[PDB]
Amino acid sequence: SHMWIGVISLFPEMFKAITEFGVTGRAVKHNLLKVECWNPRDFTFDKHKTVDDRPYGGGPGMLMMVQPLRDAIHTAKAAAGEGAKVIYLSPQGRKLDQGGVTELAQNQKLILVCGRYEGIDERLIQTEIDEEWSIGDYVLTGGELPAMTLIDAVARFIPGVLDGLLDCPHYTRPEVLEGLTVPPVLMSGHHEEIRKWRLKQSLQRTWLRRPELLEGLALTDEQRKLLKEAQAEHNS
Amino acid sequence: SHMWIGVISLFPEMFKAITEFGVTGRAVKHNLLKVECWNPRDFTFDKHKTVDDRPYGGGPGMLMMVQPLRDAIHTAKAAAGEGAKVIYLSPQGRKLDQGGVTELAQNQKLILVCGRYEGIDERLIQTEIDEEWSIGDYVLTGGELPAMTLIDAVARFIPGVLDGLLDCPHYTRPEVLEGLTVPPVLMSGHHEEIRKWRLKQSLQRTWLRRPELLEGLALTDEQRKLLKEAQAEHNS
Ligand SMILES: c1cc(-c2ncc[nH]2)ccn1
Ligand SMILES: c1cc(-c2ncc[nH]2)ccn1
Repeated sequence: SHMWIGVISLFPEMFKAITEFGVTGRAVKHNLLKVECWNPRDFTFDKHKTVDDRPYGGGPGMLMMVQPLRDAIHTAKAAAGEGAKVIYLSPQGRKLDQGGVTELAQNQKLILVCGRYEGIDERLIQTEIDEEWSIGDYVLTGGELPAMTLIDAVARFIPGVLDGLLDCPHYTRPEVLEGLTVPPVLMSGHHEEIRKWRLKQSLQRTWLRRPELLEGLALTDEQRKLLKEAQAEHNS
Repeated sequence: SHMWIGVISLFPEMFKAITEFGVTGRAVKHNLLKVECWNPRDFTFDKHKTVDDRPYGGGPGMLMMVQPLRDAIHTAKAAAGEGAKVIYLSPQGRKLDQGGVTELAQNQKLILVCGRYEGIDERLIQTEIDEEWSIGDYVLTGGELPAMTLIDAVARFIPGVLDGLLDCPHYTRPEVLEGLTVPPVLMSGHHEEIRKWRLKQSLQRTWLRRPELLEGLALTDEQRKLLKEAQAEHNS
C-alpha cells in the first residue's frame, strides 16, 4: 500500500534526512513511500522572493506570507487529487501519540504544511487545513522536524517498509560488560521463560517510569500476575 | 554562550538538516552552536563494518553492536572534555516538554546517542548514559529525528540565536481572505486592547483544546478575569 506525502516547506532540502537514509530512505527508493515538496518561495512574484509578512496588531515577529503559501498549498492539493488530508504541524494541534499515528497512517495521501516564523494566518487554517497536530509540548524553530517525525512514524505502517508498555531491557555480546552480566534466563534457551521475563520487565519499567500509561490499559490475566510479581520483588 | 553538542549516529548526514538550514543553520555558521558527529561504523574493525548484533534470548530484531558504539561514545566524551552530559534518545526516557528543554539547555556540552534497530545494550545505558529522554509516545525508526528535535529546541536558548499557554491566532495581509475578516481590534492601533485580546484568545484556546495545561498554571488576576470572560462568551 503506497503512501504519498506532499510537503509544503521553505526548507525542502531538510527532508533529504528522511528520503535519503535508513528505513524511510529505503521506502522511498522502493516506491513504497513518495515524498513531494513544494516551496512557497517558488510561488512568489516579487524580485526578492518574499515569504514573510507583518502581523496585524503589531508586535515582534513575522508570519508566513499568505499568497505564496496559499498558492503552494493549492498546487500540492492539485497534485494529490482526491482524498488527501491536509495537516498543519502546529504547537496548537492535537498531541501526537501512537494512537494518533495509527489514525493518520490510514490515509493513503497526506499533505503536511510546515510553518516558520510566528506561524500562519488563522484564516488559512480555517480555509485550507483539515487537522492541526503537535509532536510535543516543546518549542521549535519550524514545522519541518515535526513533519519529518510524523512521516517516519506513519512510514512504519506501510507494508514492506519494516502494545502500550515500555520495552524490556535488551542485551547482546559480550556476556560480561564492565562486570555486568547478562540475565541467565536470556541464555537458557527457554523460549517461554524468556517471553515471560521480557513481559514482566516491560510491566515493571512502565510502572516505575511511566505509571500513568498503565492506568490506560486493560491488563490481561498474565500481565496482571507478572506486574504483581514485579511490584512484590521491588518491595523486596 | 556557545553550546557544543556531540552526536553519536549511524547516519550523521541526517544532521545536515539542522546544521545547514534556517535558524539552527545560522547558529552553526556563526559559531553559536557546534554540532560534531561520530559514526559507530567508523569504529568497526571487520571487513564489512558491522554495527548490529543479535540479542541474547533470541527474538526478532537486532541491537546496536556494543564495541563500535562504546568506542564512538568514548571518543565523543574525550572530545567534550569535562562536564558533558550524555543523553540517550529513547522511548523509555523522560518525556520531553518545554520545562525539560529549559533544563537541558543549562548545559554547555551535551552528547546525544542515537539508537537504531531494537536499541542498545542495557549495560551500556548503565555505564555510559547519564539521562534517557523521549520526545514523545510514538514509535520511530531511529533516535536521529529526536536528537535533531532536541538540538533545535535547546538551540533557541543560546544568546544571539533568535508561558504555558497556547498561542493566540495571528493575521496578516490581506484584510479579507475568502470572506474572512481580520478582528477589528487588531487594526485599532490600541496596544493595550491588542495585548489583552491576544492573551484572552490564548487562554480561550488553551481551555478549549488543552484544558489539562491550565490546571498546571497559577493564573494571574488578569488571566483569571480574561479566562472567565472567554468562558462566558463561549457559553454565549
Ligand atoms: C508541531 C509544530 C511545531 C512548530 N514549532 C514552530 C513551528 N512549528 C512544534 C511542535 N509540533
Ligand atoms: C526518542 C527516541 C525514539 C526512538 N525510536 C527508535 C529509536 N529511538 C523515539 C522517541 N523519542
